[PDB]
Amino acid sequence: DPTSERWFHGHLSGKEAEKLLTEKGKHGSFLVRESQSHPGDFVLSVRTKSKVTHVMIRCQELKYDVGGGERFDSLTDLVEHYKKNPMVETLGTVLQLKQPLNTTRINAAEIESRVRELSKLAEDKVKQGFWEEFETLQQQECKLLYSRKEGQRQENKNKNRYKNILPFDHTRVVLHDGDPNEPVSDYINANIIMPKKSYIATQGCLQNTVNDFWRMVFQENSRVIVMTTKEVERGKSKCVKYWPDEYALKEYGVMRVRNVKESAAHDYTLRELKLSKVGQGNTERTVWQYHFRTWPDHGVPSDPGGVLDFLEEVHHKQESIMDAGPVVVHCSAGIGRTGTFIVIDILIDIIREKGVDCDIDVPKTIQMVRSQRSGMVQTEAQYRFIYMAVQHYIETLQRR
Repeated sequence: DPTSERWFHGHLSGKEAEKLLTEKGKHGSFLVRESQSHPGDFVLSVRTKSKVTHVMIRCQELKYDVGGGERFDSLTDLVEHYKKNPMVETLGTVLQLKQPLNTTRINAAEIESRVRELSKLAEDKVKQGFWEEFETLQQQECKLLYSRKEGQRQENKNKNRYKNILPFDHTRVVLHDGDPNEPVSDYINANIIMPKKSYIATQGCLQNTVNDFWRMVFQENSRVIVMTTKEVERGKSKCVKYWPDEYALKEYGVMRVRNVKESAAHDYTLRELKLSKVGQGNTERTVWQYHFRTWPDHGVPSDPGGVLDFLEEVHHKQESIMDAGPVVVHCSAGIGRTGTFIVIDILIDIIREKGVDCDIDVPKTIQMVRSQRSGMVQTEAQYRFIYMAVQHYIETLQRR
């Protein structure tokens, strides 16, 4: 632990660093690494005909220098030196050290250190570190423009709650058996999310898509639904009730749904729904609806403790059913709260398998999720909550 700054990536291979600079960085981006060839020493990787240069740094008696010149007492002073006194590469390219490439990989057991550092003001020091990580993603969202022609069709205009929140065509959920009396019948504002596990992120049902929604649940073999919104939030409707009252039977087109039993918790309510198709016998599936009804709209839940307990119940219910389809998650647009909960669940699965000493990367996981649905995780508050969720989960595993 020579420095605390995030431009120190620790153990990172030279070959691997050439990718992070070429993809997540611009001209003049730099980063320091642990030397793979010479233990104890370090490497300074700078991007610049986009090239990556590897400047090797020596560590003699805790003194740093690049082969020759004045020797520094700390590695952070060395970086500041060659930022105002640039070096010249052998290919005539001057190494302009403009912006650092802050790291995003963190050892799960060492997450508290990253949260405590992201809370410091990041350099002129107008916002915290969480803000800079969150804008690094919103900036890299431009290199993420896939086609969305199916969502923009005239036939599907009334099937989308928001005109500019549409599903990608290469991950869209395509409905097969539909109604020939419809210009288009295979479209629902939803996407399949894959890191074993897969999720379905969809919008809150409109009045004219309740029937389509259940045609997706039945088609996809889904047995668990996670609703993360109330029916109404401050006068505005965020999701029409697509399930029937308890002990009631409602028919949604070719589909049949019965609310057998409900279980109430302070943060959520569990509804046991039996889903069948009209006229077809022994097609009845039990769909579990977990309705989280204490999540504010653009805010975050009160404590990560209630969300993680809720989160674990979804996990156990999924594995208790044999060969259950993807888990259907939806808020109102299926973007902010939906992504936050999916992003958390993906990370917890990484921890369930590898343990507390694994490498987590929340931006890399969010960006990997955003390539499958537009702009998952909406606000910065939700972004900080993901860390606060993992940290609270790591702490519980460390006790006992």
